[PDB]
Amino acid sequence: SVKIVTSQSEFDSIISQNELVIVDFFAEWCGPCKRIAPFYEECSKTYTKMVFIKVDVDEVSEVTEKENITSMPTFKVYKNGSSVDTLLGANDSALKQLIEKYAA
Repeated sequence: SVKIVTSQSEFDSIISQNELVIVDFFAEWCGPCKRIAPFYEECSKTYTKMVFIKVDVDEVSEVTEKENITSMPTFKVYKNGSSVDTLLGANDSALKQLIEKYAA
């Protein structure tokens, strides 16, 4: 169950309250963006050791500035409340290997 956080601090909070956190910075008008969620959901079930959340750029622009979100869709894994890995474009297979690396 991917988590949807609409607050700026809530987003940052998730990042710091866990050892490993994977969050997909994505935006509401693309087919892939929504399309990557279904696979993301599967990944959240086996990878339940890693915390999965979703944060849009429109509702929380401040979030974009926090990680300087430049290329979307962007999938970044956070370790110890910080950056660790970056994935360009939302692919089920690309994330499979990315999420698998820390989450397996």
